[PDB]
Amino acid sequence: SWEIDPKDLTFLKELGTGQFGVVKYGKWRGQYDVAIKMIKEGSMSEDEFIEEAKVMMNLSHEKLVQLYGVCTKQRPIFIITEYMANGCLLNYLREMRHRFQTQQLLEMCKDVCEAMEYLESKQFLHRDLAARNCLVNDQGVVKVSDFGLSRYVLDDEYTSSVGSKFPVRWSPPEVLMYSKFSSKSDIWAFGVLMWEIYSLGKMPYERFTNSETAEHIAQGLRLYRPHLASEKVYTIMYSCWHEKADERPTFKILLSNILDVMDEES
Ligand SMILES: Cc1c(-c2nc3nccc(-c4ccc5c(c4)CCC[C@@H]5NC(=O)c4nc(C(C)(C)C)no4)c3[nH]2)cnn1C(C)C
Repeated sequence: SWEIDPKDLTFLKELGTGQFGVVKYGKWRGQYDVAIKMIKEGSMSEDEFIEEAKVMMNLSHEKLVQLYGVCTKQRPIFIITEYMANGCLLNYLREMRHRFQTQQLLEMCKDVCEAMEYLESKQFLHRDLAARNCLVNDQGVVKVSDFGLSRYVLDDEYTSSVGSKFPVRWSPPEVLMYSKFSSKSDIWAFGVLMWEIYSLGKMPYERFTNSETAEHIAQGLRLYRPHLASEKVYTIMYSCWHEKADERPTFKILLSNILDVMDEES
């Protein structure tokens, strides 16, 4: 059920390179758009991923990038997913030509929140939620990508909290201090993602290094209100950054708050 025949794939364009190597755009059976991760040797705990891929196949939500299957008979292995024509959210936000309205920005937040509420309902952590790990389709809908895959990364620079590739700027204090991941670390990251959306893809804490950011958030420093964010929107993102993890909202509560603000500010 999980296996796709790689001979059914036609490779058309290169999309980029990430933690696991190259990702390509292609067609499945000459017809249907797909994205294809080509997993570089040494980059992934492959047997563990393949077992988990069976669980991931059952995760299905309109705002989650759909896993179609895997190709595991020969190396490199492929991961075949839904193709998102308008690319990575972070780049999309940074293209000033879009001149987003604040209603569109809130809708992007809601798209992600719906995906995350679904994952939370399945007790499934994303673990690296950020604009760089969201994608945009040809209709401008944002979807969440590569949920859970952090577990299978073999690179210590990514995994270690002091590693060069670790997502310090998306991490709550208890992750920076104790590497304590939970639903509530996804909540913190979601707040930073809201901030990224309303900041049109600026780097969080853009004037600090990772090391300085870690020290500052331990001391209680927070991101502050993006120019395009209303007070009501800012209240929602800020609620994600409570020092105490148990005082942070759930994704269901965030979704309810986002919907209320949409109704109030339209
Ligand atoms: C880029 C683009 C698209 C585009 N559509 C797409 N549809 C589906 C998937 C991708 C896709 C997803 C992810 C990645 C890329 C592409 C390329 C960069 C690396 C990135 N990340 C990982 O591969 C990766 N990261 C991880 C972590 C565990 C570290 C989170 N696991 O895998 C799509 N890209 C379309 N246009 N463009 C631009 C105008 C060229």
